[PDB]
Amino acid sequence: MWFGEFGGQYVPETLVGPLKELEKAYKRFKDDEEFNRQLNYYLKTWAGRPTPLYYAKRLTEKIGGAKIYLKREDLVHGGAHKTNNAIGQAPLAKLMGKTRLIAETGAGQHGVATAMAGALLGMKVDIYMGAEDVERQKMNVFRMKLLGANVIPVNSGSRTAKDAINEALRDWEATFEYTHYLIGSVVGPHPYPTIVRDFQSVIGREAKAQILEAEGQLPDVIVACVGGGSNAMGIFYPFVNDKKVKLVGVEAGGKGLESGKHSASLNAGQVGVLHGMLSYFLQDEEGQIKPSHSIAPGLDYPGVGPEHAYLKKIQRAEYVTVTDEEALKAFHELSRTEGIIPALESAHAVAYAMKLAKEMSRDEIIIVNLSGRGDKDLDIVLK
Amino acid sequence: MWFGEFGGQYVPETLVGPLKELEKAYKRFKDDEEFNRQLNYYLKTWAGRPTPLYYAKRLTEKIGGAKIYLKREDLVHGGAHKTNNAIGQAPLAKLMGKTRLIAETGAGQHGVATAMAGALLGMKVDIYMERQKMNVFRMKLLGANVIPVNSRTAKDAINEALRDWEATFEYTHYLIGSVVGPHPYPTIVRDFQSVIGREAKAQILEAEGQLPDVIVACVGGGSNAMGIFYPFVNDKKVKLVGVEAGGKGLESGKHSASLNAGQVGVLHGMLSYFLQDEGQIKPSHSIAPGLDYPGVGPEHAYLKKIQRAEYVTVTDEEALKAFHELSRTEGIIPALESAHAVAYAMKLAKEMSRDEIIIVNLSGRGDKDLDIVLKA
Ligand SMILES: CC/C=C(/N=C/c1c(COP(=O)(O)O)cnc(C)c1O)C(=O)O
Ligand code: NA
Ligand code: NA
Ligand code: NA
Repeated sequence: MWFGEFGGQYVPETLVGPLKELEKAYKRFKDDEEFNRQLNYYLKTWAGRPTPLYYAKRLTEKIGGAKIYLKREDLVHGGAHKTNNAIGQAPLAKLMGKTRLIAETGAGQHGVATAMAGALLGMKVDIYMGAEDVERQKMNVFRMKLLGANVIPVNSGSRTAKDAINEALRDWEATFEYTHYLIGSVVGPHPYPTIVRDFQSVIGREAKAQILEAEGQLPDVIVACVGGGSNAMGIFYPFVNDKKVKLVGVEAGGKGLESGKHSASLNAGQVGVLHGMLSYFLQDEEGQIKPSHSIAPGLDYPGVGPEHAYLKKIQRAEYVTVTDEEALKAFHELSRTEGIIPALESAHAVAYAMKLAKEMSRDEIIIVNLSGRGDKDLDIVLK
Repeated sequence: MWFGEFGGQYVPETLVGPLKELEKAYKRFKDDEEFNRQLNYYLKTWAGRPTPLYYAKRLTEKIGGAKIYLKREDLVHGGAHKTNNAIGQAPLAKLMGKTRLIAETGAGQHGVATAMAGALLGMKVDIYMERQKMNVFRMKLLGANVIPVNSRTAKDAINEALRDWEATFEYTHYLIGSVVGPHPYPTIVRDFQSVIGREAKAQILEAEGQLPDVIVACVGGGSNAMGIFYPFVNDKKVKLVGVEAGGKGLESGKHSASLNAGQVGVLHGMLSYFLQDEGQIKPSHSIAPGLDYPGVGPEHAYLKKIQRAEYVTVTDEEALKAFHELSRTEGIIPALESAHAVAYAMKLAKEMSRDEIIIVNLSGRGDKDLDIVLKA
């Protein structure tokens, strides 16, 4: 439940039972051979795992420092790492006797991923999405619609991802008997931060095996963008006990940290409680939650997962920020240099890795988690 | 050179030298250990091969007949099989001493695939080709120059690229995107797509312990279909079925079913089937932009004539139903081209027994087609 001070289960009493039953079922199935055979079978044949580890040779030699490798989550079915978690939880929900999935989404990749999983398993899917995000993400909304899910626009509060979560939590309170709330990042009340991390850890486990094959040694740094923190935990987690492996999380610096228009919860936020968890949140002078921003819509969440708050506290992971302008510059750089169009979220990690590689030596190694493909962001990059 | 009477090399004398040098370079490098090492390394780490073979269980059980398996080329980097060919040809060109790739594009997936390969290999890329306007900006982002043409039609891309290549062949490779054009292009593209069928054979043997009863693939120019077909051609019991674009109906005249309703003739350096009016080349149509080409590859013309493969058609409407069906039933949004294959596999599956096995080549993902499906 806790990662030092952070985490917990800050929910109305009515959700304590449901959360206890999710925890029981997860403990019962996480190590069950059939559940794992089925999960791995879906990951292989449907999602297309393992994803490759790619050496960005031209980008490395152009910068002239450390080797930059890219963990290719952009090649997962759906175009993002979110699928790994969606197909982990959705069959668990089925085993618990649930017939409906609900979820929040901001960039729409988790919403799409939840819809894909629901379609495959034949479950009802309702996706809560902030009205401002629905207009912003018309295409992923259509993907969700074509996959048989209903997208419910949220007109509460600030009409974005935090508001979608509040509506989903409200729905789940009234529908938990037959509905699973498929949370899409390492956030929410226990056990969700742990469950989502566990279903994303496959990324790090593959990357470890793959870098050992390519180089014979663990990397010097792993770099991942951080919204709520699931792609980063996924690649970080299997290296946590490899002490010499540096872990860097990249948050959205937006228009700048001094601009007040960013999404860097760990960097500039303060401790608070929201959506069932005690963690870092961007909050105003008075004490309520602050409006976040990023050019990358998947980084627009004003909080971060408790496990990252923890890793930051014990100084196991370093957390940095990169701006809209730097992320956009990385999006173009990778596209022309390596022929890979990254998600704007992932471009933040690419951007920081480019800075760090220059400062590092030629025989050192960085793995960048390329969390998704950029197809969804073409209209945004045009601007 | 030929596949039966079909194929060949009917071009101006000025292209005979360039094509001859391409043949020789391809012969030199096709089975070169190092060339294949590079190619396989890029196909693995960059393109994400192998792609999985997926058992569409919900779809299979709903229809109530043969097992439907999908070869997931939708998961290849770029979202389509066209990548397999682009990444095969581009290093060949570089080895030959070229610094520049040119290409045609219909649905933009080849245009993008070429741009992607060119970016990867640090080669200049100029492409000839609104309906797939997301792919047009993808190309720009990838560092390619798009040359819009002024017929102003997609077949005029294949026309314009040849004109350019006549002048620039000393340092320019014309990267053809399907199993079409003068020898050796239909062979080269087929060879580079055959990795699809080599994977599928090993995967279906792993999964079912036997070869499939039918392989179904959509057919535009015919490359994804040749890719999956070719390794099974010598397996007699495996039926091979190509699905052409039926458009608004065969009786409407607005289709791209070259093999089904076209006439034999010469175009773009090859003898094959084309849609013709007076014997003159005729415009095609399909809701699936990748199938919207009046001609077809000579190896399919050959396969049809010897009856090794059967060629059928699926209408725009049928393709649209299959698009929605696969999305809703299996959580896979297929390319509209690929949706023709799914639509035919669904009819065929119904007739067949529960023990029988169909592999559908899912040639692409449908992210490119969302606007088109929206308007419909
Ligand atoms: C809070 C909503 C976040 C979403 N996506 C976040 C995201 C992120 C950031 O999410 P995390 O990995 O959990 O830090 C990174 N990469 C891609 C491709 C993403 O889509 C979504 O709704 O789709
Ligand atoms: Na793969
Ligand atoms: Na955040
Ligand atoms: Na045709």
